[PDB]
Amino acid sequence: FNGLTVLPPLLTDEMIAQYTSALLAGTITSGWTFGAGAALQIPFAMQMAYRFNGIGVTQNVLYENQKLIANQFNSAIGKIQDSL
Amino acid sequence: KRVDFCGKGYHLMSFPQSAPHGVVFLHVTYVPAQEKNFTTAPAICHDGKAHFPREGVFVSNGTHWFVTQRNFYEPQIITTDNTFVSGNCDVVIGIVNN
Amino acid sequence: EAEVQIDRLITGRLQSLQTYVTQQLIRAAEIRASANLAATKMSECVLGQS
Ligand SMILES: *[C@@H]1O[C@H](CO)[C@@H](O[C@@H]2O[C@H](CO)[C@@H](O)[C@H](O)[C@H]2NC(C)=O)[C@H](O)[C@H]1NC(C)=O
Ligand SMILES: *[C@@H]1O[C@H](CO)[C@@H](O[C@@H]2O[C@H](CO)[C@@H](O)[C@H](O)[C@H]2NC(C)=O)[C@H](O)[C@H]1NC(C)=O
Ligand SMILES: *[C@@H]1O[C@H](CO)[C@@H](O[C@@H]2O[C@H](CO)[C@@H](O)[C@H](O)[C@H]2NC(C)=O)[C@H](O)[C@H]1NC(C)=O
Ligand SMILES: *[C@@H]1O[C@H](CO)[C@@H](O[C@@H]2O[C@H](CO)[C@@H](O)[C@H](O)[C@H]2NC(C)=O)[C@H](O)[C@H]1NC(C)=O
Repeated sequence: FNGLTVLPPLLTDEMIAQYTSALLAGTITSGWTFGAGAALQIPFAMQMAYRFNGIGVTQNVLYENQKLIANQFNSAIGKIQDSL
Repeated sequence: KRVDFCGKGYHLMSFPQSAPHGVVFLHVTYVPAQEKNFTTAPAICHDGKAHFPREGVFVSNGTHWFVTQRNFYEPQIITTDNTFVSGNCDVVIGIVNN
Repeated sequence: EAEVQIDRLITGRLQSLQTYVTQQLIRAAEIRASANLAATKMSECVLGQS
């Protein structure tokens, strides 16, 4: 100490992690509805179908290619686990 | 169109107002409430074919099946005019007879 | 002479402190702008679909 000090931050790691977990749960199990009013229970498959319909691809593609999409997502998360 | 840019929730319009050294905006917002519960299904099987909704989602209170919009509840009788067929439902998960 | 030396040290240290404060202000403004952009992005395409 030579006349200077470092003030501790108001927010700690624990509450930040809790907020991130809350946002993740809201964006997985509810969708985008909880960002406006109150959260809703919607299965993940229909949220995927709506997100695909948003960009221009008919929802039939998702329901006819569920297993391949799941495997591709698992491989992607597995490789991004080691990428960094 | 972007969510939570101006106003909270779905946005409708805005009004500007002057200030001594700034501007004041009044956003009109749309917010739903009074939720309910329902039993849903992703696809409908009929005569060995798969039927999908043109726009909306399938709902059922326990005895009958209806199609409604995403943000409001106005059930309508399911017909061939608001659905389209694509292949046969053998690999679709969650099919229900109707 | 002691007061002259003390005044020289005082003005030098004051100049150094002013330079440090200015640099800190510039960096703080830049970080604030970057974090505002990050918050806008998070509120845009983490809650819904862009
Ligand atoms: C839809 O169903 C859910 C599941 O039962 C209801 O949530 C429960 O509501 C009761 C009534 O207040 C609570 O005592 C339970 O604790 C709730 N369960 C959970 C897991 O939170 C929900 O209320 C139903 N929707 C409506 C409009 O009644
Ligand atoms: C589910 O909703 C349907 C549609 O309203 C109900 O079917 C009708 O129910 C009324 C009684 O509320 C009867 O008078 C009608 O004859 C029924 N059929 C039609 C075509 O209108 C059905 O009863 C509801 N089921 C449950 C469990 O609530
Ligand atoms: C939705 O979840 C329920 C609960 O896990 C599933 O019911 C299970 O179905 C499998 C076979 O389909 C059975 O082996 C389990 O015993 C059932 N669970 C219970 C608690 O009875 C249901 O299949 C799921 N629906 C879909 C479409 O996946
Ligand atoms: C939905 O309808 C199909 C078509 O009839 C049913 O599949 C038949 O079910 C009967 C009785 O269980 C069997 O004897 C037949 O072999 C089945 N196949 C065919 C081609 O007729 C099916 O059981 C019904 N229910 C569900 C949940 O799919």
